[PDB]
Amino acid sequence: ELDQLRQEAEQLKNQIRDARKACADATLSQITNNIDPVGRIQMRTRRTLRGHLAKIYAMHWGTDSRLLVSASQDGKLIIWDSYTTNKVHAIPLRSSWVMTCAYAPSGNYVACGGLDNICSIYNLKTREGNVRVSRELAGHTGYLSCCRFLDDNQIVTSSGDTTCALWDIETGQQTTTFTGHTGDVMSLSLAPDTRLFVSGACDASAKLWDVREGMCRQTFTGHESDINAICFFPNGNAFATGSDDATCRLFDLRADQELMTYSHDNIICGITSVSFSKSGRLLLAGYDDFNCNVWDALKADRAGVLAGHDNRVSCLGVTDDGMAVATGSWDSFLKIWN
Amino acid sequence: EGCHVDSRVDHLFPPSLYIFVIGVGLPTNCLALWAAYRQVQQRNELGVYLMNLSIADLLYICTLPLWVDYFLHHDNWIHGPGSCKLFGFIFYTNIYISIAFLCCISVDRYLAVAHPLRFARLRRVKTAVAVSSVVWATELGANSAPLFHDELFRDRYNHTFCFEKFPMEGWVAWMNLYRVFVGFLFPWALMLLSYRGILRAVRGSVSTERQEKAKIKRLALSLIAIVLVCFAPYHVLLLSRSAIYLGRPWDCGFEERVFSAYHSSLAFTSLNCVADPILYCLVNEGARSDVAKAL
Amino acid sequence: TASIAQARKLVEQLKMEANIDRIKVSKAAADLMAYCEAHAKEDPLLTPVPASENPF
Amino acid sequence: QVQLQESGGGLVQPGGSLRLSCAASGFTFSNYKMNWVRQAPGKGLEWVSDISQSGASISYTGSVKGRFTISRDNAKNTLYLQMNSLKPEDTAVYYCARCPAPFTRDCFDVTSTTYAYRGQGTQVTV
Amino acid sequence: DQRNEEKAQREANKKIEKQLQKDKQVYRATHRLLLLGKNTIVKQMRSGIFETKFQVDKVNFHMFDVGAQRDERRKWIQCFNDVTAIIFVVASSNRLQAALKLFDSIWNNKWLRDTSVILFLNKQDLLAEKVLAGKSKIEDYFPEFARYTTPEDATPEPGEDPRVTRAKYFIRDEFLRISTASGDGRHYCYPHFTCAVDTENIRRVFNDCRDIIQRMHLRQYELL
Repeated sequence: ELDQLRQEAEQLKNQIRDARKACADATLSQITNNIDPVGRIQMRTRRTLRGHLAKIYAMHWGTDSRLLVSASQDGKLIIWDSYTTNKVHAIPLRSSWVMTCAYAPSGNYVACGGLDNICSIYNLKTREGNVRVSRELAGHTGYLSCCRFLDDNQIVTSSGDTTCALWDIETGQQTTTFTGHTGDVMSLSLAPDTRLFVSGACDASAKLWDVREGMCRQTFTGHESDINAICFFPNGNAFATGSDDATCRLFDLRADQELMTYSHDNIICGITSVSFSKSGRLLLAGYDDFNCNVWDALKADRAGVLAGHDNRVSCLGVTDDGMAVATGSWDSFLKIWN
Repeated sequence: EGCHVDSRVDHLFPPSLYIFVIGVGLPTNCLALWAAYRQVQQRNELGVYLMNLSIADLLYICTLPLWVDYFLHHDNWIHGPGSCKLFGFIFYTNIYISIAFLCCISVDRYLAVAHPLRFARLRRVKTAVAVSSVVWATELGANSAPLFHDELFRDRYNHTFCFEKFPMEGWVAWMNLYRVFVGFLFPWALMLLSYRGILRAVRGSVSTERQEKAKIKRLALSLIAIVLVCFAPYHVLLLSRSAIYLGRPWDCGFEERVFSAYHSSLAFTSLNCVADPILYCLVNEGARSDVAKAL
Repeated sequence: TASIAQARKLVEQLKMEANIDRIKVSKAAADLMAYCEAHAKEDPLLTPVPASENPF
Repeated sequence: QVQLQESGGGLVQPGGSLRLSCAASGFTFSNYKMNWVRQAPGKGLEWVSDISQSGASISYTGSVKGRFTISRDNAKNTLYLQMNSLKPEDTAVYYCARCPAPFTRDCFDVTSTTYAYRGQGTQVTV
Repeated sequence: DQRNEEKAQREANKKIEKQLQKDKQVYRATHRLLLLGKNTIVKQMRSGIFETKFQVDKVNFHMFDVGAQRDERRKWIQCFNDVTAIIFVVASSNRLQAALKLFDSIWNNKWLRDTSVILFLNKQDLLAEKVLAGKSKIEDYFPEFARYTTPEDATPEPGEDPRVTRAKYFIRDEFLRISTASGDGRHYCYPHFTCAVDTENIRRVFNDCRDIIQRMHLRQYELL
């Protein structure tokens, strides 16, 4: 019985592998023959935001491309006015271990998650004042690796218990639980249409989920180590994954296969955070060698090096308008690059 | 009138060795300043003290050359009376600022190593800046005695003394006693005590290898020894001369023979200005590493 | 237990991922290339923003 | 995907000998500290052996000390195990486990019940 | 005008800077510790994470117990890299080999190669009764224990036979073999034996943290 089911599973795996191989006419390298090179990018630190006492584990941008939420292990959620290097809000956190922070698309809310297994949403705009907890979303068995707002009264969370969840904030109860990963989910990137979200786990696999139906449509398996960061390509049905194998890869949601492998002989350090530019031409990846990296997505070749951090580059985000890169790192400093 | 104070080695040894010190200290003192500034930008309290010591040595180096000319021309000046009260004021008092700043470094090191979980407030950049400013002002004020009196002095042997009167004066004798006792020995005593406590603490450590304790012992011994080797000759001679002038102001022919020893000991006192940078930044692995990163 | 709850669940999910239609990688690269080319101008990271209209 | 397909085993009387190899088709096989872990009937996963990237660094536990050999043939992409002087101690599903991350010498988790790269063990009844 | 908004931003930033200065003092006052391997240590010290506070000699210590997570540790243990120490409790009675590899992984982890590990040997009386029994998990799963002699430097710890001592220090040197190899003053693995009847564990962690901070001072004060 069990052996028969395992044989059926092997047959199905071979079937999907054969289908993918048939659909594998070429790779993303097929366009790396005629596209003009992007040229050497040279972005300097346009500001260093020095308010954090510990490693900046995660950070996020607001839709205004001006405000900046940054999280660190001292127990702070600082909102930075990147234009004038001013700390608009300093939100103390109940639990100092925070691995993610999110900014609501319409402002007014900030969500932080970490080892506490809880996602807490803070009311930035307040009739009274004193930005405080609005809803303390609990229910995840393990820690929280990434929280992504989609609007008020809805949040999508990825946890280390191999499950992703969509929460209704006002009621405080889960709406849909996503299951199918066998490892700790690390990163979550919602689609621009905000109807799908991909997640990378510690089982060398990434899965596309439908936020409404609640099941996994496609499972992507191309890596040989834990996926540490994931990020949707702006739009075009693609996403990029950075792993601990010192390799970045680009997956297409429609072809259901990997397309590129951003790796080099020199690099042996994993990618902690991954992000994309507005055009999607540049893929920016933060490594463990205390140095961020710039990748031409269409032409796998490297085209930039954002050195300037003395420790692990933990988080890395690109503005919605595409005007800046705010790279947090364990050096307790956050730098904005043009 | 005065004593026939003349000598031969005051033509060669002090000037040449001052040339050596200014040649090989200014780059090293600048490197020490760079290392201290890099420590400060890393929120290291020792950076303030090291940078203050570096700038003190920098003023000493920059004011040495006129004194090179002074000793070179058989103890005769070429500039004016104001240049005396400025450059000689920086020529003196600057070694004493250096010793006070070395004592501050030693006390900070003792407060850190001996007491790693206490006195966190005094080990702050704000406190370091406050102490640096306080010591600068206090040393300058307490050494401000010469500017009140007259300095440029002409003897009966074609010698235009710029700061130091070899016929000697009462006030200069008393201030010499002060700068021997409160300006050199006492800060050096505190330096030795602080580094002895550091040695005791490193001996107490269980995560330190035997070789690490040996390196600590060698470094502390060098730091204590170089200061005395540079300073104690000159200060012993000053104590002797001041004691003589407190006893016998009339008899001053002994100044002619002790002239060589006195000025050569001043030349050797200048050695600490180059000893301090290479023995506080270059010798240490971390400071050398950050200097190389700067280079 | 472990047969229908785990292995048959895995084969059901595999059937789900197998029933969906796939496109060739040719379009899967052409769409990304076209999007990068179309939005190339509107990318300060890519094309240096003029200093006058540079908030940073 | 990362595949660790065990082989060999069957049945053997006490004092016998077997061998078992693990084909790898997902990772480099040269920069991972691969190792053997077993679950005896009635017990959890317990460590047996471990070989490093070069193959020079080699470790065992007490029960398998001297009676087990690890080969790590890079060309064949198969981690072997020469089982000698067998006792009823094994009677387990021997499966191979890979290091979580390459170019590291700290296999942090191998004994977890749901670790991603452990394979499907083959029973060795003795 | 915009000047009013600029003044408002300056005032807000001034308040935040004052608050962050106070928080800077607090953060540099408290020391963070990670406990790996037990609730008994938490009991004698006085939800995905358990935050517990204690003070000895007016120094602030924070210990963190990961007590509601999975068995996978390769990702959430990286967050505990700025901690002063990683307290490691072992049964020290194959539990022990699994403990040895967990310790080895922590020691050889890239991000834990600056963090010393206060090993504690959580239980010792079970080891005493195991070697009294003889056939338990002392000699069968570690043959070298029979072919090993008690080192001379080992304190007798009166009240036990030489067999208890040799087994105890055998597990201690089994844990110290990984510690000595590929390890220098960056992290030292202070080895200790745990007494559940006494509160010396807090004092010992205090002394170890004192030594750790003294080493970091020697390194940052360039005394090396």
